[PDB]
Amino acid sequence: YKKPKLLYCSNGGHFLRILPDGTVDGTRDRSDQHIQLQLSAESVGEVYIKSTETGQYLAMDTDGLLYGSQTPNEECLFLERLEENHYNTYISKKHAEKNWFVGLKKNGSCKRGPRTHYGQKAILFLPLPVSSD
Amino acid sequence: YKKPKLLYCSNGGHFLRILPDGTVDGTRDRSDQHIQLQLSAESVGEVYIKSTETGQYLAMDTDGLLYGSQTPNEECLFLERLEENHYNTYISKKHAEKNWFVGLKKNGSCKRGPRTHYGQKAILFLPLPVSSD
Amino acid sequence: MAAEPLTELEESIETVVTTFFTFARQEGRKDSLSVNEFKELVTQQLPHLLKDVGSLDEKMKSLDVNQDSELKFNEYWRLIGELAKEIRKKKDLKIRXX
Amino acid sequence: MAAEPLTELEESIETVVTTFFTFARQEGRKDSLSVNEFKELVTQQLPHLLKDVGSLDEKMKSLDVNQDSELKFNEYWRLIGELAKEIRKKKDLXIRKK
Amino acid sequence: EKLGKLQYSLDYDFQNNQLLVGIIQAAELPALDMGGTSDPYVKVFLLPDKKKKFETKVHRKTLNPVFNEQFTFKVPYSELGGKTLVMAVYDFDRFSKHDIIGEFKVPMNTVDFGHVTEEWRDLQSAEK
Amino acid sequence: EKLGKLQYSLDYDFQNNQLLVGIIQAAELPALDMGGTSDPYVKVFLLPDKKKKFETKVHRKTLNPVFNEQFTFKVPYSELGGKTLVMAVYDFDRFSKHDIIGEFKVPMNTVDFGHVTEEWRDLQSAEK
Repeated sequence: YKKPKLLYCSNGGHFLRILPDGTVDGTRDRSDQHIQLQLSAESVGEVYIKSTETGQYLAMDTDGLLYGSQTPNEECLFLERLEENHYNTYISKKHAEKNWFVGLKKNGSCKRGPRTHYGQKAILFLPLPVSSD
Repeated sequence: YKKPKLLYCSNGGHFLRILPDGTVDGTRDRSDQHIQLQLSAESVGEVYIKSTETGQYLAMDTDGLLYGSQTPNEECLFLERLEENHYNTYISKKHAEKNWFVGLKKNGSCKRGPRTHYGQKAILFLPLPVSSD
Repeated sequence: MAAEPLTELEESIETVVTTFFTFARQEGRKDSLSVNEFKELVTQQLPHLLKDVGSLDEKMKSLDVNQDSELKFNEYWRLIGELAKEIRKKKDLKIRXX
Repeated sequence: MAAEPLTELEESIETVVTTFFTFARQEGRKDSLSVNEFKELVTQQLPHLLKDVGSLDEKMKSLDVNQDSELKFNEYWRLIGELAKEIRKKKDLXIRKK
Repeated sequence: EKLGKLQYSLDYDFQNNQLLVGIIQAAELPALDMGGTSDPYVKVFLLPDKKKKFETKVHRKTLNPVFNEQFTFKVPYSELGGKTLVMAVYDFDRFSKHDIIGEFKVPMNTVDFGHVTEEWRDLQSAEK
Repeated sequence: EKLGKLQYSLDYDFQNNQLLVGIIQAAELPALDMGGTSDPYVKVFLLPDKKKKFETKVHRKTLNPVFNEQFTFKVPYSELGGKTLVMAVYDFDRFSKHDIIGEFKVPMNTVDFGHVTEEWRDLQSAEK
């Protein structure tokens, strides 16, 4: 049942709540339909994050800062990777050259590009999407 | 009802089980009457530990090692002190000169005299005696 | 069960090593702090010890003996000495200290 | 004399000092390591990390270097350094320098 | 990111429809001015709502100042559910570009205003 | 006090009246011999009871050896209640005074022998 794909990181009740405005935060609520994105593998390993039926399309600001609203620029293309820690990893190929892979702040928001390397664990996102099992 | 005074330290089920032999350990049981001592203030601030109705009298081995069985030597005289942490403190005046105050190992036994300072928290004993309230 | 506690000395090297690592990986190579990278440590998590958030160049020159503009792990590590010294030392000459 | 409020990383440097403090207040003087305070420390707290409890005396001589034989409040500290690198640095120091 | 800690006691008013953000003080704040200190003042801000803006009293050279300012969360309790309050501590060195030493926020919807929300809030140096 | 960790699986026999102390191995054992390794062998001992004494096979220069020795706790299950078993790991450097790198123990009375007692026992350097 491919639908609202919930994604978040860092132990603790906090979900990625996207808003048409662009300022997406880690809202810890599931009452208002604003914490779901249409995560899917567009190309071989390339997964896109688009909150179609709830918010907007993502468009990272040079990886450094994560945002989305206007258009799903290539910045929004990430390589789907999995870690043996019950978490999902997405490498922003657009900036992979700098070893930068999408990282968000559970209690801040998605914008840690200068810190999207091996140091911050927030890069290990925990997905709760409605798969087709 | 001055009777069996139970005393132990370090978070975790463990009671001071005294045996006529002398080898007292932190047994975590209350079925066998061997974890009770007659703790009382003998002199102004001087409290003694004597497992009369259950074991034997204590006699620290130069503070360094805590033991008891043969005779309640002065080594067994401790100053009754209280800490604002819900724990009791007893200073072995016999060795107070070296800043040593009775300390036991919850998972080892009573014998940490060379380490009885502001480091080993085991010095903060938690008493469960039947007071006369 | 799992997540066994090590000695206090293993605990304390880890906590600083992870912090180090969360700054070392900022730019090229996740071992070396480059100039900005290095300055980011002091300017963020060090406002008292080394309150000199302007003469980081001096520290850098004092640290990076080879002046490659990379404080490798062991070069960077020097700072931790000056820290571990300062906390006792700080200005045991005028101030005072506290 | 001692510490009111500190910081997050200041705790973890304290916890190891508190070990130091409850081992050096043994014969004389808590402010200096003495050599049935030092050897007891290596044999108990550093028996696995420092695999040289029988050759402490060499380390002591290397540490002390004023050779007053008070392992001073930063002579001593070096030891924690040597363990700190040891985890990374199996044996590979050498050096020789006057 | 770390900004220290901030103690606060928030209560709600159902007569005028405002939440009383009664903070106690902030402890362990980053330095900005030259001397190992700063002039940190908490600037209460809000999400898109932006229906509130208060500036606290500048605290000259202090990383652990006390004051307990009264912030009026201008928004009906019934509306709070969709309003995430954000408390950012701004410096006032009075020389360089005043920087945001840190800030903190919490999803009001998850803040069940049963009586009074008192807690030791953690501060983070979120450069926002 | 630290000696590492020792994995074990202890079961009970009600036919011969003995507890099967089936340990798996020991990890992170301290050094004793010059270099960085010791010859640690576990010497199973008992409290006053002292009705049992077994010496394991010396493990030359090894801080993480495996063997799984079979220790027969000679004592009726009904008696176990008053018997605290103690497992001390002794070194065998073969030169200096073999030291007790560490040991561990547990109050059998609190060990409800329902089936099998398996756990990751913590090791402590008992300076005894």
